[PDB]
Amino acid sequence: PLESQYQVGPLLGSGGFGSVYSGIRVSDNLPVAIKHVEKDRISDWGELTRVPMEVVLLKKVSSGFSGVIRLLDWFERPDSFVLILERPEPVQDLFDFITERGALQEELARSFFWQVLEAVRHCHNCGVLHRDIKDENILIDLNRGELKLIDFGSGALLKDTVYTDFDGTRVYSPPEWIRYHRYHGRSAAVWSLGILLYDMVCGDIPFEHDEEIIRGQVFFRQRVSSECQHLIRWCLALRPSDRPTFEEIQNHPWMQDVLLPQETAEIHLH
Ligand SMILES: NCCN1CCC(CCN2c3ccncc3Oc3ccc(Cl)cc32)CC1
Repeated sequence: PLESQYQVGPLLGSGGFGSVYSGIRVSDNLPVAIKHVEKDRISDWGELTRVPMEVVLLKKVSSGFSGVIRLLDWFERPDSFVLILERPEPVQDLFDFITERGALQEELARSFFWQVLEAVRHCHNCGVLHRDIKDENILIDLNRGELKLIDFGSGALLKDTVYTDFDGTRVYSPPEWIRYHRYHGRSAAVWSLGILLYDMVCGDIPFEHDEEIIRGQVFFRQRVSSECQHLIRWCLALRPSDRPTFEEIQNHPWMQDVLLPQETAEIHLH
């Protein structure tokens, strides 16, 4: 049924997550993305039937609308799982967008960062921790100015006790992971959000090496408002408990007067 119901297009990319192709649902020409994950490469299984955790997590968050790319269907094969995902068109991931345009104007960063926060809050509400929030896991719908989270393959069920496993991106990983191999979900997520916001407004990540992460001293190579600097330094507090909650991030002075997605695309994307 997979082969008949979907028309496969170019390979979009491949990496730790498997291989993802552009596709079309033949029933209604809906643009889709088709993701293949080798069973041998899945270290983390769940249940609804053994499936990749990613399918569990996506089902938990794909109800209703949000800034999360929705799981439309999945299929099992002898050696792989195949996931059918939404595909916005036209689209560009945030990594490529920042690579092309450099550091983002603050008005644009504010709009993007706000939408990431809303998406992450929605995940956490649904009982899901992404654990790999970063520029290349964020898609921009270029027409609507809407951001969408992708790749839940390092994610987990949200819990209030310590995590001692981590499979995300090291340079977005918090100091408590680097030093102790332990973190709690929400505060680790806030650290990664601080890395992301710095990335947006400076056009690069703040820390390359473990020693810099642990030192946690933030230097700005680009002109950034005092206010944006303050939010970033707050998210990147060395002690997890000195970090802001999502509520405190969204009530921060830098986060006031966000543009709506559509006006963001008119001003900055069209
Ligand atoms: N610097 C970018 C170079 N490439 C990096 C890989 C990228 C594929 C992204 N992708 C995805 C990647 C991993 N898990 C789920 C995914 O679900 C998607 C749904 C819909 C679209 Cl359009 C894309 C995805 C393609 C670009």
